[PDB]
Amino acid sequence: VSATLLIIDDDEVVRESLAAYLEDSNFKVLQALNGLQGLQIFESEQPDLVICDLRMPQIDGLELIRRIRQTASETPIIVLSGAGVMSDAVEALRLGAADYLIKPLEDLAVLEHSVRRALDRAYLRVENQRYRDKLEAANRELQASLNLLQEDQNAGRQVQMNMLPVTPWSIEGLEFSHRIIPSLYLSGDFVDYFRVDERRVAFYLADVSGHGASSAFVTVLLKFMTTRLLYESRRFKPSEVLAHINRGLINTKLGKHVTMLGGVIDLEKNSLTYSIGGHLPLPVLFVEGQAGYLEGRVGLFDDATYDDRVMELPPSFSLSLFSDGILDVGATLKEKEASLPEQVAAAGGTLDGLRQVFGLANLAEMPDDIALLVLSRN
Amino acid sequence: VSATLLIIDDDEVVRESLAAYLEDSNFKVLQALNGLQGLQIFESEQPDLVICDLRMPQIDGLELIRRIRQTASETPIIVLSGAGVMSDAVEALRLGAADYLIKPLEDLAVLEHSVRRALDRAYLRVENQRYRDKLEAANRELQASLNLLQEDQNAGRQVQMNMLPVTPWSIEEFSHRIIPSLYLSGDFVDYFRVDERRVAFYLADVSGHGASSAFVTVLLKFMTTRLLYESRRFKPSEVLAHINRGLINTKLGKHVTMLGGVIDLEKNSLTYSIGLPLPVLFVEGQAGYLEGRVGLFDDATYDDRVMELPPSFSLSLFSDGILGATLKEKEASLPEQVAAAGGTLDGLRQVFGLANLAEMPDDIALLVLSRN
Repeated sequence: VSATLLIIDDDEVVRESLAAYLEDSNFKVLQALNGLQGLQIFESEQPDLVICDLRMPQIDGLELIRRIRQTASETPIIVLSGAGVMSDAVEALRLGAADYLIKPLEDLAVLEHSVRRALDRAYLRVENQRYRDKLEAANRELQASLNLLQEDQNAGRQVQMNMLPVTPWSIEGLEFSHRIIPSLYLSGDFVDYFRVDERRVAFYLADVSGHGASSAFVTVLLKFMTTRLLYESRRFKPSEVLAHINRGLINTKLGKHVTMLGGVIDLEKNSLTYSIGGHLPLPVLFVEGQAGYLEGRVGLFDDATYDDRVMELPPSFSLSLFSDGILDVGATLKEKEASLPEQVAAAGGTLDGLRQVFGLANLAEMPDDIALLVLSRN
Repeated sequence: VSATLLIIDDDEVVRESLAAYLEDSNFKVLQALNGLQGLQIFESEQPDLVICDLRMPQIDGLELIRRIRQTASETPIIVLSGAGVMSDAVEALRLGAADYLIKPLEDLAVLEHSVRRALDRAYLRVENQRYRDKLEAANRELQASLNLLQEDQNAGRQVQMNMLPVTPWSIEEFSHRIIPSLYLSGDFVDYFRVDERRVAFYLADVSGHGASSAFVTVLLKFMTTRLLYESRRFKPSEVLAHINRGLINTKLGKHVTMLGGVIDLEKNSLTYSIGLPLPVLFVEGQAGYLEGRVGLFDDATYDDRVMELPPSFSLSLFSDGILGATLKEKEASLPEQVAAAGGTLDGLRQVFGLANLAEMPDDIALLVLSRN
């Protein structure tokens, strides 16, 4: 069991000894009495190495190769030549030959050296083309199992696109604009705002614990219950809504929490009633080039414990909500970044202008998901 | 604007013409008056093809090559000479030269070809070395974006495992086992108790598998439980009409083939109400389906047939996970003949689940009861 050769020497005496030696070292020796049949033995089962003479009956040495190199079978060709001709040796290595030798050679080992020589500089090429093949192939059958997921993601992304309301939906003067930029297809962030028989308006912005597929499962339960309540109710506290999501996400519902910022604004008295349950960057209001958060303080705790703070609204108004999207362009400091957004948003063009500069500049996927729901009135 | 050569011939008269011609075909011809400096030219920058003689001051032709090879810089090496000794060329072609030419050749064209015979058979040697590099680098570079999206699915996986009940939850045994096709599944199974006097259960195969089929399985576990946190307590099918008005109200436009039904633990009765493969019950080595026949029709149209329960019992609801086969009708009356042959639930389930872990079209899920 070893690399197989193919000694094609006319001399039945010389080829007799050379065979017993190579074959003794585990090499597979294939003899050939005529320079012809040797070329037929090759074409049948491509040998690994072909050692031959040149002055032979029928086909000669110089030709025996000329075909072996045209059959697209670039296999190592050693020449244990027994002729002292110079022109027969130059042209043997013009066509590409491993190691030309001379005869009679006394050391039956000198060949071994040049034999395993060519076999090496060859064997590399082999597994080289085999790696190239088994690399490009191990990849095409890989991506074919990946575009299965790459297309399954887009089937869960567009399903959310038609879930959030359209922008900029303006009613009675209020421009409920928004702009979400998920990191991986569907985001754990969700924004929705619907009217209630015209007399009352509601809205919110949520951020599911982290991002990804698991975080998406919760973005749906939120859009389903908040709307389903409409058909159920024949109509109180914005906090009572949170208490509903609560028991829900608390009733063996995956076990994922979400940070919210709900509220219900009345269009007849210009009053806002917001109830908060997450420590996320509070709702910044923009009134006359100014900025400032609000005083207020999940659904994972079996205790509602949610509160709301009634507040009035000036003629000029621009409430801005934000998710766990920080430093998406200062940074490296909590308190400094817990009062930077208000100064950045106040300096920006209320909403779009500034937010647009951040969006196109760094489309890079900020860990977690970055979402924003900006209202306007002026 | 082509390849760059490196001629190294003694004769200044011979090297001059050879250069003015090679440099006339867009080739940078680097000359070297002595065989030594050439060896130095090849080290500073790497020329493409080196054409030299042999008899030269300092380092002759023979040695010159012997080193260029030792530096592992396997490049084209042509050897046109005036030394007809065979023991000269023999060695020059053990060291891996390209094409041995002879002097004083009169046609400067024979060289052109012998040159592009090496360059071309080398430009391909460098392309499949950059290809092997690009193929490899890009391969793994992709793998990094593959083993990253996969973890996202897992999140959606370990988030549902915490949704379905626990097995084999034995009360007064509601076993189960959902084997999703890939990551998230459109298959769901749940069975929650009710004030100890009455126990519920159900199974549901959502329209297809994957992402858009999973979102719905979550809207099922909410409306079946929200009924508990609302009801201060009739018909089991009613719950099916409940899932209806929800998934019929702009809910992804998907549907589900349910199999609900309440079971009282005090009167030994079961009131199912199908809305997919019927319930196969195994009692005393036999089988038999139940009479019955969604959430896409604005009309309710659900029935529920009351039934008494024997001392022994083992219902078995299966989702769209089929395969005998080769004939719908045959494979519709085979699951009962495979159920009876099976060990009721752990017999042919644990024997043909580890056999083919391969993903099956649509999600496949089951929910097997037991009492004996």
